[PDB]
Amino acid sequence: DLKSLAKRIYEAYLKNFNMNKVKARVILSPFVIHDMETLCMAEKTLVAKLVANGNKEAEVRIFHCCQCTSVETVTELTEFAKAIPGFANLDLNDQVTLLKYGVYEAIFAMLSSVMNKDGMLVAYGNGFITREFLKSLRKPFCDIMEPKFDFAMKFNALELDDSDISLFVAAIICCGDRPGLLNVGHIEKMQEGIVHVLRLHLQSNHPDDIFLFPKLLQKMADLRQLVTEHAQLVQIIKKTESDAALHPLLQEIYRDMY
Ligand SMILES: CC[C@@H](Cc1ccc(OC)c(CNC(=O)c2ccc3ccc4cccc5ccc2c3c45)c1)C(=O)O
Repeated sequence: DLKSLAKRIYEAYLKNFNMNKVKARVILSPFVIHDMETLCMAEKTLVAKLVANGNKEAEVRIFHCCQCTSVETVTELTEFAKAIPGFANLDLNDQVTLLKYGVYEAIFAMLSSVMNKDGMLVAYGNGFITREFLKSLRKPFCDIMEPKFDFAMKFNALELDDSDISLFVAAIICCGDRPGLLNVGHIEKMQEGIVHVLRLHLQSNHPDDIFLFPKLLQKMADLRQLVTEHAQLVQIIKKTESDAALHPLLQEIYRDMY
């Protein structure tokens, strides 16, 4: 029954997220964006509407694309959350709170799947932007990217697959210590259930690493810190860059988070 639960989560993940580790890897083994010329060419083909004006600064244009991917992932994560035992039975306000505080942690966790030490896939697997090009961007835009790569490199070293990641993301969403929850007790039990499944699955899927579970619990805490830091950086950008507008949805997610 618990082995069945793990599969249900895995199937929901495969059905709700446009990208997964297997697909990402097939592609990585795509138009390359390594400089301004290639960035511009990529934009004209992939996000034509965004460069038809005559346009925002390259850094802001990239920042907008990053935001748009987040908005899309929020929709994917919301639909995914339904296959998690008990989630749909939670109060509507609790579901919203869980999604609000968990989306960015899940985003950076899953972002690792399309990242390697040299760069990352973008625009639904149709592009590959170099890590070095992202580092080249002027401050503070170049500071948004690198920390995510740093986390990704160590996360990817854990060699998790989609069956593991699906449960990890589920566990991230099922967090009882999120601010403003109405029914903390039911959420903690829901959490305990998912974490229990995650533990048994890692034991079965990774007999070679007896520290995998504790390692992942730590990544959960690392993600929370990574997000707090990301939120601060986004705030700095929002105030000091008069041309970088924040998407309304993300603005709502960011509100009173940290
Ligand atoms: C504003 C940051 C964002 C979170 C965030 C932080 C980091 C990060 O990759 C390091 C991504 C995902 N970032 C991306 O997916 C991404 C990056 C850079 C791009 C550069 C050129 C692009 C041209 C055409 C299409 C796309 C689509 C996505 C895309 C690009 C482009 C998202 C948020 O806070 O919502």
